[PDB]
Amino acid sequence: STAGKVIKCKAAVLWEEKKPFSIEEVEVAPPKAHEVRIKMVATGICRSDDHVVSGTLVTPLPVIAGHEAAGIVESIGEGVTTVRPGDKVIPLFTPQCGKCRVCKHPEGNFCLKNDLSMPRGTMQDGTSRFTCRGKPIHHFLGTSTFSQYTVVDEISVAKIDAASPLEKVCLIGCGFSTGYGSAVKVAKVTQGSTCAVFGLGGVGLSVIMGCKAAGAARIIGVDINKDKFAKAKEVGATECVNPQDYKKPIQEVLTEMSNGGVDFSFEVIGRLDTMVTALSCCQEAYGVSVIVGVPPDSQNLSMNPMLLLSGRTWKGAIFGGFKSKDSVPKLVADFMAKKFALDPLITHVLPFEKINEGFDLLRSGESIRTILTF
Amino acid sequence: STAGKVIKCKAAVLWEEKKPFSIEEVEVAPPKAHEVRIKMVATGICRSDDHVVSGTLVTPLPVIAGHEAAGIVESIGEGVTTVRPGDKVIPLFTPQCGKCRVCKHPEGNFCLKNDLSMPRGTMQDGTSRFTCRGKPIHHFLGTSTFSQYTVVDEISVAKIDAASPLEKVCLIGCGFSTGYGSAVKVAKVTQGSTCAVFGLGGVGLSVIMGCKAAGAARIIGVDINKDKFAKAKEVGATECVNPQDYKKPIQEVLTEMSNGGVDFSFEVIGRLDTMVTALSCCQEAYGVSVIVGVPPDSQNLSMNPMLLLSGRTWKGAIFGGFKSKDSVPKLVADFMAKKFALDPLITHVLPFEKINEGFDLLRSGESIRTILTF
Ligand SMILES: NC(=O)c1ccc[n+]([C@@H]2O[C@H](COP(=O)([O-])OP(=O)(O)OC[C@H]3O[C@@H](n4cnc5c(N)ncnc54)[C@H](O)[C@@H]3O)[C@@H](O)[C@H]2O)c1
Ligand SMILES: NC(=O)c1ccc[n+]([C@@H]2O[C@H](COP(=O)([O-])OP(=O)(O)OC[C@H]3O[C@@H](n4cnc5c(N)ncnc54)[C@H](O)[C@@H]3O)[C@@H](O)[C@H]2O)c1
Ligand SMILES: O=CNC1CCCCC1
Ligand SMILES: O=CNC1CCCCC1
Ligand SMILES: [Zn+2]
Ligand SMILES: [Zn+2]
Ligand SMILES: [Zn+2]
Ligand SMILES: [Zn+2]
Repeated sequence: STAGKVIKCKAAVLWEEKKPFSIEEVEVAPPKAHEVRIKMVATGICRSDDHVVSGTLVTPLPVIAGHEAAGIVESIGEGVTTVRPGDKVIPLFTPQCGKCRVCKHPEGNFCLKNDLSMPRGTMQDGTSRFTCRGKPIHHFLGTSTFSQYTVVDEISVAKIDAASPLEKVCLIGCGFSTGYGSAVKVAKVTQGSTCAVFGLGGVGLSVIMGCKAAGAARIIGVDINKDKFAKAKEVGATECVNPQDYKKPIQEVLTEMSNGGVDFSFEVIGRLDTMVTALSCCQEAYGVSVIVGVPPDSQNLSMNPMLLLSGRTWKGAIFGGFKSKDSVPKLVADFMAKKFALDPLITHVLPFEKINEGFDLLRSGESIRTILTF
Repeated sequence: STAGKVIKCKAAVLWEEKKPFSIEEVEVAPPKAHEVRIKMVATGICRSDDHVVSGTLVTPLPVIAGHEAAGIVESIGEGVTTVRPGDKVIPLFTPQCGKCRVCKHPEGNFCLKNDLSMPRGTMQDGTSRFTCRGKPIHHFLGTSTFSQYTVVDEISVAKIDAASPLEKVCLIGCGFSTGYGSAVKVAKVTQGSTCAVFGLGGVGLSVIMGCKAAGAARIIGVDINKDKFAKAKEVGATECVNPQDYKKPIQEVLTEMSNGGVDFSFEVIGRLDTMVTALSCCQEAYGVSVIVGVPPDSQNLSMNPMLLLSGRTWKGAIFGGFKSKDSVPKLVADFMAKKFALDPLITHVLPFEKINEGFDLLRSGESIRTILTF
């Protein structure tokens, strides 16, 4: 019915930094070769989307943000072979072209066709499928899910299980996977280890889930907001500490608590200082610290290289290290199989039109993941 | 004959920073319980020794420096069980107590009994076995090899093969092991990979040798001293680049040359800037960069965390990651078996008394490793 035609629908447009989203009428062009048009069913509000608003994450404006979602294919452009109209799909903010050096590398996942390193805010072809008030609107990480309908490159979409609950599996599009893979694939948390997770929002709780799934014996949650402690304990945290409660730097407290340094630390906040702190708190000779949090654009951190010379390992990753097209479908299967839970991350559910409200809940500290339904 | 008695001998004393070594008479006390007195046979001049003279590496003065060496046990204190008078031995700058949490860890080697993190310049018991001009002289990393005789803790010495050539195997006490292990044990260089080695001195060439032994396909040597290239090529470098020859920053050059970034990079110099450069030159999604160089005391480097967030891995190690007491004896065995070469590192041989000359050759850029014989 709408196949091959321009669709007029509602989308949350971000016209300027530090402004509420503007729910308005947009024109979504029909999919070109190798492009898939998706009708959104659910989308979660991740801190990265708020980073676009606050200026922490730089991307061309105006833009239709949104990168954590699930929808149904409405139509496909010529040549698409991996999905079909009616399929349940999860847009992939980190593509998987499958032909570049990284996609071919056993451990790489940061596909070279990403729109993260030097954001263009367009489709793979350099153009936009969105128009608003007669003006072209930028895409965001090749996903733009804060719209009733979106247009993505074939390499930026994955077909998932037809019976998966879209209002829950959208978290596999970002939050959950990032968190879980960071612990289980990047850090490679080991059985009996001691972990330190800095930041207890949705990705941190998923980090905690991965550590617990890996057999960690101790999982110390760290947050300056004590209201996050309860849910952290529920998915696995054996202890939670609030840096504001101590008179000494949190890295000393954690070093003493772990009797010389943790085995694995994770920064899941987005601060230069906690990145350095999370590295210091890991054991000087064999500790491993993983940066997950996105810091303010263009800022450098300052650190003493002896932290690394003693033997520490410092690393980071996009989307928990997972090759997107291949793991998204498997993560959904595993979710379907009850291998991990998504419910503990979902604290509020709202209709898409209440997006600003959802951003207010995240900014106020009240929610973990608010899911927006269309 | 000298057992149980104070020995009077010559030693190179460092009385003040940035001053030539003072060849003078010293009194070396007899070894106490669990201590081993060694008659030095040969000692190499490593850049870390020069770091003590220049102030780059801080340690209590006055001191008897030297940590890369080999000698013969003269006598042992009560309770020693791992070595005997007459045994050939190699002093361990990084101890191996075998009882602490790091010693017990499968990947750790930075034993908690080390004198590197908070340098005391003494024996394990907090006292010195050296006297000079009536004053107590500090020990250096529990080794102090720039003396005809030294006293080391039992956990700081390894018994090696009785037929090994001490004027060559002293390099296994520092330079060679450090370099080689960095590539093969810490980076874990893979077959067919591309490597970038910054700094072509003794440790740099041994990093090259480990890359070549791991099967790397390309090994790019980087050095601002073109005279180092030849030797670098002789031990395995496939190409050598001098940053002064290009108009663009060396990390762009190396990223271009590797078509996107090397798999493995190594900083073997001791500069904050090169450390950051070597990390950048490694492929953004799966590159690994290892810091080997020792930078100036207490200085912080500045870096953008996005370098890690795309997927890079950044690490450092002391002594190429090797557990000292277990690996040194095996490393000698392998050298005896011709599994690796030491000759290429040795470019000058001098009698101990010409120590200052040996430091001059190092500082002038003329040598790689000068071996001092007693
Ligand atoms: N690398 C990736 O691929 C990826 C994927 C998703 C999100 N991220 C980044 O991960 C971070 C986490 O995202 P989220 O959605 O879970 O966000 P969030 O805002 O829900 O969680 C952050 C948590 O850190 C806490 N916090 C803030 N300041 C702190 C401080 N000074 N000390 C200790 N705790 C502090 C908060 O109270 C909050 O619970 C963000 O910065 C986001 O952009 C990265
Ligand atoms: N981590 C450890 O356990 C360990 C063990 C031994 C040595 N080290 C350190 O490793 C470093 C290497 O030691 P070495 O004995 O081989 O010393 P070295 O001085 O012989 O070698 C360093 C080399 O780097 C080159 N260089 C200098 N400035 C440069 C620049 N700006 N760019 C590129 N190349 C440059 C020199 O020309 C020189 O050939 C030292 O800093 C030493 O303290 C560490
Ligand atoms: O939120 C999804 N992805 C994040 C990944 C790191 C930079 C900002 C975007
Ligand atoms: O040279 C031998 N060891 C080095 C180890 C790193 C700190 C200074 C000394
Ligand atoms: Zn790719
Ligand atoms: Zn996200
Ligand atoms: Zn050395
Ligand atoms: Zn130990």
